[PDB]
Amino acid sequence: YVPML
Amino acid sequence: GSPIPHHDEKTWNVGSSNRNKAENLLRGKRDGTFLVRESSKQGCYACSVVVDGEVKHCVINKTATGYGFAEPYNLYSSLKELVLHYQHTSLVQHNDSLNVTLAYPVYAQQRR
Repeated sequence: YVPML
Repeated sequence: GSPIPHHDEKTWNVGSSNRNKAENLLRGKRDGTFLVRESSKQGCYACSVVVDGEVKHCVINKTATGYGFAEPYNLYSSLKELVLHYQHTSLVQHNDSLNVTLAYPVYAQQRR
């Protein structure tokens, strides 16, 4: 799960 | 005048129950591919996007408020809008190893 803007 | 395939939510919406599957589908597409699936979350989503060739799973929303890509803004009860924004916006603003966007529909639909 990568954090996005 | 170009009818983008993203306008449809099925172009990339895979529904739910496709983590290693939606990932197995991305494994091969070109950098910029993306797919929106679900999971055991409380109603959030995860967009499996291909970055640099290595597909990864990311989250779209967190708390009930909308379908942004990490921050709650505006409203809209659909992801077609979120995916559309990042469709042309870079996703590196959060990670210098991302620089990816929803430019390619995981399932696309330019055929029939």
